[PDB]
Amino acid sequence: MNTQQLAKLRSIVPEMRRVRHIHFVGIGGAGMGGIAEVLANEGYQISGSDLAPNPVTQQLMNLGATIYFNHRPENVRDASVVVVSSAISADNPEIVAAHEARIPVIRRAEMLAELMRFRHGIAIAGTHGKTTTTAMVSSIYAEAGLDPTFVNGGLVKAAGVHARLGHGRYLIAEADESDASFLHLQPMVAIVTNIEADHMDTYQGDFENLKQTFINFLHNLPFYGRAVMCVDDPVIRELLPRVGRQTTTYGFSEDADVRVEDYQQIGPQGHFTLLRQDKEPMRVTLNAPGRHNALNAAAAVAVATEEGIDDEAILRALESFQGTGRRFDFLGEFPLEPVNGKSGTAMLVDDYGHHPTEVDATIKAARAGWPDKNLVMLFQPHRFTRTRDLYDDFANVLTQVDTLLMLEVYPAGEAPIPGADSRSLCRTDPILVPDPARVAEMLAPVLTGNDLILVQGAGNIGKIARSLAEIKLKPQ
Amino acid sequence: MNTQQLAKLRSIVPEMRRVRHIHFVGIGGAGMGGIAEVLANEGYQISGSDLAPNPVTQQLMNLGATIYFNHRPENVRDASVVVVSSAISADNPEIVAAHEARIPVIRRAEMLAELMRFRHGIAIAGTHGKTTTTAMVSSIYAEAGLDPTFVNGGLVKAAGVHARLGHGRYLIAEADESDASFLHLQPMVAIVTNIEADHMDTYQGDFENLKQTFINFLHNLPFYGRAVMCVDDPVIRELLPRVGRQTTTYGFSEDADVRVEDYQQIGPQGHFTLLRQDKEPMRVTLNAPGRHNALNAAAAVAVATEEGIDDEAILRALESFQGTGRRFDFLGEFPLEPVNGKSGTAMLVDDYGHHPTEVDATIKAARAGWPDKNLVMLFQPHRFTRTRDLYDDFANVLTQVDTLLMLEVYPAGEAPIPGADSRSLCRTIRGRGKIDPILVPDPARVAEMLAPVLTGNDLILVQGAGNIGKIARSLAEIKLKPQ
Ligand SMILES: [Mg+2]
Ligand SMILES: [Mg+2]
Repeated sequence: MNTQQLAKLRSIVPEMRRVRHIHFVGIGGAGMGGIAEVLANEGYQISGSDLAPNPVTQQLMNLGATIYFNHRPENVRDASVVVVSSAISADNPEIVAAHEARIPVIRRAEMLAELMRFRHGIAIAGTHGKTTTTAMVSSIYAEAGLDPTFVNGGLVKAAGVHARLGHGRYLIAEADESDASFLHLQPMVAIVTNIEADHMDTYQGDFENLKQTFINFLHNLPFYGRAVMCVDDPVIRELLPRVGRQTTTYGFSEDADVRVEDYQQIGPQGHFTLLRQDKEPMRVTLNAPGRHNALNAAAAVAVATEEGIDDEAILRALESFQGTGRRFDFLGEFPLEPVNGKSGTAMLVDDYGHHPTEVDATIKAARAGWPDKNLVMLFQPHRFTRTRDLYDDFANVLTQVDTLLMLEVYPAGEAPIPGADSRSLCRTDPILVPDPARVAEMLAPVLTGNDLILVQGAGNIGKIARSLAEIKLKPQ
Repeated sequence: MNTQQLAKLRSIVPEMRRVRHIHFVGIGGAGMGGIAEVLANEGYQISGSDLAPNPVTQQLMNLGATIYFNHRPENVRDASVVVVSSAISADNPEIVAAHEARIPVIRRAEMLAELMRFRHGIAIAGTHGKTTTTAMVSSIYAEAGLDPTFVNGGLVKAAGVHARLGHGRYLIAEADESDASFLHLQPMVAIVTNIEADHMDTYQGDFENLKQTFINFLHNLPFYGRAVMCVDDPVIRELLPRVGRQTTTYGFSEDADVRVEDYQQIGPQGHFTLLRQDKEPMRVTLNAPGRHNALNAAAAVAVATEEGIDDEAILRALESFQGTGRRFDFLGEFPLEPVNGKSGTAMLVDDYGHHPTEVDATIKAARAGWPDKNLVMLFQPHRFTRTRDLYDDFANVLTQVDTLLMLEVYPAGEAPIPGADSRSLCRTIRGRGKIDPILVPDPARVAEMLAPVLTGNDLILVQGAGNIGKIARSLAEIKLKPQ
């Protein structure tokens, strides 16, 4: 923001004393660039280092951040503070130089917590749906004219950014449990969408540790804080009594404080009713598919109602919600002519979902709203570390499609565990794909006339997804 | 605050959603009344309970608070939240009633931490000297026109209150380690005056757990926060590398960032020089006696200059500093003619000091500012546990006065412990052969015992925490009249 706008912000949100320059080790890592963007527009000097340039680093350069594409001691020269992502190891030369220079070195969530200090924090937590729900909450608050600052793990499509500084007092942020780092956050209101077995390497195989961590998180709320929680989830339902804070539940369940019902999906949209205490029933048109996003919308409405945001504003925001990057992201509809040679249309939907539940929810959402269609899926499983523990669930879920293609397990490190391979899975109709450069060629002999291709998983399948959109499916 | 004042404040410090009514179990003491007063002026509904009325409860009534003089389940009705002092047992009827009604119950520090949440918190922690230092810090900030809200453990004389709500974003508060509750606080700046063995029960008798607790407290500071710590304290000097936050040190030590030099005490006033980085030596006149108060002042100055407060304001505040209730508190100088016939006077000074170090500091201050007076002390030990643990130290410092009178131990909830009596201690002191202590078994017969030992040029120190406070005030109004 310009110097006059910033001065106005400073009368409500103070600067961090003596913090001139902030350096980010891994600035294009998950959630790093977003904080950096907010800090750039608050007027701090921003620098960062990453090995892999991307759209995020590109955005950061435009905002005036000096970005380095290597790791060397000089990169932290002059920094007030160094912020490291979870990906960065203790040996990294930038960390080592920071300690030698006695420059404070902090985790991503510590810095996020400082953004929350003199703001009204709304932390969106849970195993799945965090990104979407966070986006829905910031959509509502923006529509209400409250101009919130938000930090999202995904690209908020209506805003073209992962994160944005607002002139408001509000902070709306996705809260990461994957490394227990969300325990740094001190919000006014917290959402817990669900709790499921994922990122277990940080809780050492004990699911009871994960439940406790979520409880500890919710215990960060002030005595008058509010937890907004999905009662449909059986683990949340049993954890309720251990929550020492005011709680408003949501879900399809009959006892839920905010209750969903009359749900039906018509194409890309969902139509349902929301029952709230002291309110006339609310008929909702949601610009998002699947009853999982209905739950996501209910959470957001629960928060907005507690804020006392006008209902029309809630309804306009949800009706025109533009989604997030790679979350059931519809890229286009393409003629089956310069590819295959038939007649009709094949659809392209991009999704980040990497956990059986996410994947299942995508199939469930494709089937409803587009019932007379051929379900084709390109699926890149994420980490051997993950594919082993959920071997059973992956096979049981992925089989629900029509035809299916699979890529080789994205490593991100973690040496290949034999038997956790893609080849192992695509036997337990499936068809493997080894060549990443030739994907439209693999896809050609399996496209009918009325199709919906579904590109699934995290990894680099996102780069292979945009390509398959660039070429309009022309196998070259 | 009036309606519009409050609306302004609410642009920076929001109200706590859905908290209408705040009830205080033990509203009369601690820094409990102070919090109630701040919250009263923020326009919340305030209620509280305590066993005896006092000036604190009067003020709160005048501010529109409902105060009950008892502990019954009814006292808690319609409360959004119940706040309890460390002086309240967990089975107090009001606490049990509150849990029964599903009303959130929180400790004093948790509520203090809520006051600090959206403010720029400055916490003054340490074993001794907290009340004085936080008063000194709030004087400098008030002087500088920063209008801080503050919550002190003692009455701030210049203000006439323990605590005041200001329009600024600053919160200046005394932090309590005695029950480890200061871990709730999330300050921007933290002073640690000193770390010494007291309240050792809550630290399982282990002095290492106390040190670690201070370290954990300091770690509540954000990466850009500051620790202001007294380096003259060997335990503090030892802990420095474990802190992990920007820290500036102070003290008479050579390696101190804010160094005190050239200390002379003249009567009730301290004179000394403060050395700070990229700053000319500062020549301070402090309106407080003793080396210990020059250190407290240095702590306050370190914070103020970090804040970038104008040096002239710093010096104005230090020079006109009015002190705090029961902290080397001058109550008057009375003629001896109508008390024991004799000619001349006896000065009366009230002091809260309950720990040997504190008692020693009061003695040293009396000595240096009035060397030729006959130093008389009325002392009352606080608790038996403390008396047991620090026995030899009590004997060492208490024998430094010319005349010692001693009341029975004020148990403050504790059961008697054999060997840790006032009479135990009096035998020990007697054995040292310098003074012959007089027991005062009836707390109302004080002026009776006091008259005979007054000579004509005396300074009476009334010394100890609570109970003896009443006696000090009685001696002032009767003007020492031996009846
Ligand atoms: Mg995850
Ligand atoms: Mg104490």
